[PDB]
Amino acid sequence: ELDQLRQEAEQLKNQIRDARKACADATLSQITNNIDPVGRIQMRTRRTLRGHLAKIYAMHWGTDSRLLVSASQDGKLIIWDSYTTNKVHAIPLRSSWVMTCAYAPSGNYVACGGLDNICSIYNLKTREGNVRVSRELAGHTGYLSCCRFLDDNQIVTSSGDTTCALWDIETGQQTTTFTGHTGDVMSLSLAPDTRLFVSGACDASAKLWDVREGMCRQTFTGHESDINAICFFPNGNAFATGSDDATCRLFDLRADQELMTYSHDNIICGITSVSFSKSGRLLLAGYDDFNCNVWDALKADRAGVLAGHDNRVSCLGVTDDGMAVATGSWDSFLKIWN
Amino acid sequence: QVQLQESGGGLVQPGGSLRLSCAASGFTFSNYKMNWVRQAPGKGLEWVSDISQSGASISYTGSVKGRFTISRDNAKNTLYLQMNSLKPEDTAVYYCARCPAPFTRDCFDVTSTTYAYRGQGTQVTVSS
Amino acid sequence: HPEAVIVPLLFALIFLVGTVGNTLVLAVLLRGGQAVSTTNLFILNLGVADLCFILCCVPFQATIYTLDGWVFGSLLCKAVHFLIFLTMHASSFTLAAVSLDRYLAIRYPLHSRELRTPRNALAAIGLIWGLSLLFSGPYLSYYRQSQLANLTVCHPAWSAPRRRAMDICTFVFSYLLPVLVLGLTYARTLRYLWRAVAGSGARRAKRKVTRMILIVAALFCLCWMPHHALILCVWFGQFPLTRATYALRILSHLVSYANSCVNPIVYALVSKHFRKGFRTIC
Amino acid sequence: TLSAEDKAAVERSKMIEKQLQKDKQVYRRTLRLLLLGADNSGKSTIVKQMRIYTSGIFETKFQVDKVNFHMFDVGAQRDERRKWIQCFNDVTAIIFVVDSSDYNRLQEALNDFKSIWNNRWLRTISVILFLNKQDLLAEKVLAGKSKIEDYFPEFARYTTPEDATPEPGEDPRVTRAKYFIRKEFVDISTASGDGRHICYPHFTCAVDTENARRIFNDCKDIILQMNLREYNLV
Amino acid sequence: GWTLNSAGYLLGP
Amino acid sequence: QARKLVEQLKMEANIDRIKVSKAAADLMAYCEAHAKEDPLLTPVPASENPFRE
Ligand SMILES: CC(C)CCC[C@@H](C)[C@H]1CC[C@H]2[C@@H]3CC=C4C[C@@H](O)CC[C@]4(C)[C@H]3CC[C@]12C
Ligand SMILES: CC(C)CCC[C@@H](C)[C@H]1CC[C@H]2[C@@H]3CC=C4C[C@@H](O)CC[C@]4(C)[C@H]3CC[C@]12C
Repeated sequence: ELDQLRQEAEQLKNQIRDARKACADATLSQITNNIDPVGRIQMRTRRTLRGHLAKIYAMHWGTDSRLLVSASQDGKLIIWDSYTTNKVHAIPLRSSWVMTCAYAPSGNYVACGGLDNICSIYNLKTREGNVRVSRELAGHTGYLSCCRFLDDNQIVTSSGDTTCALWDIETGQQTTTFTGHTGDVMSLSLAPDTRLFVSGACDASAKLWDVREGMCRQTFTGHESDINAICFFPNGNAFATGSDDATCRLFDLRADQELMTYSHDNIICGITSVSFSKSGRLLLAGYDDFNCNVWDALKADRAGVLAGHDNRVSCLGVTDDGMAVATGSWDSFLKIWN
Repeated sequence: QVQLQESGGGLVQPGGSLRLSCAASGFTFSNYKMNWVRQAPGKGLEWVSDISQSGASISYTGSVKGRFTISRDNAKNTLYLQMNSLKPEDTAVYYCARCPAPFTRDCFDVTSTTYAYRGQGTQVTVSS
Repeated sequence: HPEAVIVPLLFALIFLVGTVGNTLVLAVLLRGGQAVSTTNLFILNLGVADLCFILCCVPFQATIYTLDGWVFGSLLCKAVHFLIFLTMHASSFTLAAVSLDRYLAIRYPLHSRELRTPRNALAAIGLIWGLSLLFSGPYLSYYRQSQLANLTVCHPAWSAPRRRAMDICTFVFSYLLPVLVLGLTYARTLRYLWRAVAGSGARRAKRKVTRMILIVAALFCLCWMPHHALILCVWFGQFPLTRATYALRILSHLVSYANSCVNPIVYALVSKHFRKGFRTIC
Repeated sequence: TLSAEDKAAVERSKMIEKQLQKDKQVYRRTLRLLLLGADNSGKSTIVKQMRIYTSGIFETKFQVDKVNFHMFDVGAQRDERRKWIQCFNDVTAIIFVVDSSDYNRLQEALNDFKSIWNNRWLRTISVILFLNKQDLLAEKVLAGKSKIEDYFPEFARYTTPEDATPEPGEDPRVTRAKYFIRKEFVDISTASGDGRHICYPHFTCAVDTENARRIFNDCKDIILQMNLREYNLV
Repeated sequence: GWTLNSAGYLLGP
Repeated sequence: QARKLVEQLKMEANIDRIKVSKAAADLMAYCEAHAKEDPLLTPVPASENPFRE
């Protein structure tokens, strides 16, 4: 019975490809060719955060655009103050192999996880002033790659078992699951409406899911290698993905087709992180060539190059107000660009 | 999408020869290392041969040395595998696998049970 | 005309070589990243000492052997002459400490991981500088600015027994003890490495390490040997004042400056691992 | 010059820095190893012998000659080491266990070894090879019902090296078999590396304890190699 | 070619 | 089972897609409308920059 299922699936995907191609009347390069370029953009290292013992693997900005969180492979989460360069908090972890971290929008909780298959959530504001483990969500069979907060009692996690999950922090039980991927989910990205989220797997594919339904809303393909990081557009109708083929791909949610591509002959290294600015004109991407590149989202041109790291760039983040950009590499150092 | 279509299988007599063809689509064939893997009925996945991007540094497993030969044509993006002096223990499903990362010399998880960058495989039966 | 216009040429050549070597070493040690390390601090102290020794000994002695009089002030006759011996003693003690640290790191690769700290390296560097200052102290009054045959000179205007005793003391403390320490340490290290107790790569690495150790040992043993030999010949022999003696003195000064000129070469830019620092400074 | 909150935050940051400096002394004195190996290799026996001194990763801490070694072993991972293998790029050594008694997996083990030796992020990590289950291989090759040349044709042309120094009272056939199995991994390893890392093959039988010493010595040599790169001696 | 500035510097007064 | 896969394909085939030029124009308008309050594309003076020296 599989013989007819295969041909049915292939004719369905051919029909989908034809319906997607029928809507492609003009490329984005043909629409924004008359737009003046952004010129040359140069940024300098404003501050350098040191203190980590092992390589830095994760980093996320808060809602106040002042505090920052970083995760090191020695089993340490460090919350820094970006304005005063002082260390606000230091939390030791149970497992040293942490691969992701998250900061709650209210600033009360901090989530982390990794090769221990357990998502540890710590509380920052305690009655005694000391940071303690608030909860340990277990149940996954693979390593955790990314986690993001929806609210004070809901957390979206991505594991290496080709599935994503949404957990209730107040209860501790898995609220819902998202299945369908054929590879390890590598990154997550929440929409501004906190109702849709994209997740890319190690199969050159990504899927947009709805939080309130738990079913696959949309699927996107086009890459040639595994996708490592995905970032949503500020408007909520587009998203950029980066893979190991040294090429970024910006898709839109309404047209369901590859909209923009970013590549160069002198770039043959993998991509580790992607992020947008407030306006959405600049796209920052960290590569394995020890440097980061800021491309023009509307013209696919190299607008700027940020160098200064001695090892592979691991994480890159942009503040909510777009004032500074945090970069973290395997050199155990954090850099602030502006 | 990464598509790898295999063809050239079927049922043949022992001591014959076959020519398996692997057609790639959706990526630059001249930049990824290719390999041919084998899965026996009732057994696990067993790697057979592999070839790099340019066409050199070809390698085979100890059980197929001298009998199988793999080559690649980048002009048409095709992977050919000539199989001479077939034995009755070679009846199995052949898969055309691709290297996960380009411009590399190491390809991990090419023999995984649920690897994504592989085709459906072709059946090769060796009997009367 | 030989020995007339080639002496300042060779002086300028060795000065430029030493300066560019010291600068290329210090640029990689200070800039690039990860500058805090026991070995890195030792190599940095050695390079700084050699650079200061060159800058304080090559131009002044070149002007002395080129011009017929001292064209500097009264404070430039007693200060830089002290800096010279200070830097040479600092470099000798730094090489001794480097050899001792190599022995500690090779004999006990694991049991010496708690004693090899940047704090201990800074303490050893401070002790080296203090000992060098204590040994170079008398060089403030050793050389004095005087007058000879209607020309202002800067000469060691001390008594003969006191000058001889000071020369013997500085020869014992700056040449004998460091050479003995380096010899014993390298002998023990090479006996431990070639012990009876696979692959050709390990044998090639051992041969390269042995060759480097023998080269640096012979260099340190032969760079300062002719200077002290000439000093002892002056203080105990005839030492006639002829052209051959002047040529021998010039050659001794050249081979003594060659020590500080080639120390950054065989210590820092001899391995392919260090030169990779050129990929981060550009 | 500053408010009370500013100096309080400065004092808190200084205390956090002192705590980090105190933890660094304990962190830098522990050697971390990564244990790798497929099924039917004997990793459980090795870890249960070394412990005499849904979890994701199993951690085993043991002290040898006042030196602390923490070995991390893979747990509930779904046999996909393409992504999470990069997190172990700063380990001291990778102890790879290979079952030399099962021929049908030996070549597969090769496919697991070479990819690790040619990994882009594992070029500066040493690999200690443990060929486990030597008695099973010995009895199999003495039984005479399993021919190695059926899977490796070059074994038909392989001979015992002249510098062979086996244990007194050992069969020459089992010695030649063990040496061929070791030479396979040696040729796979020496194909690249450029002297950045060396492979240390060892013959273990999962019933001996001195292996726990061997690794130690090997680790020492690894540190020695690091020293050879610090003083620019090689 | 010894000079009064070199011989005097080397041998003293 | 391929039944779930073909069901997902049939469900994703019926999506109200629009023309790519309209989405491109909308994204261009969104990018050009918020260009004034972007501290990364339009640098602000150091008097109002919290990350100054
Ligand atoms: C200026 C004059 C006095 C320098 C004389 C050189 C002497 C002090 C140095 C040069 C090479 C050295 C030798 C090198 C080999 C070692 C082997 C060891 O088992 C005993 C000491 C011994 C034998 C050293 C003794 C001292 C030594 C002979
Ligand atoms: C500064 C110098 C003169 C000190 C001499 C140190 C001696 C003890 C060391 C330095 C180099 C060593 C030699 C290096 C080569 C090996 C080859 C081996 O097949 C036998 C021992 C042998 C021949 C070593 C013998 C001891 C050795 C000679």
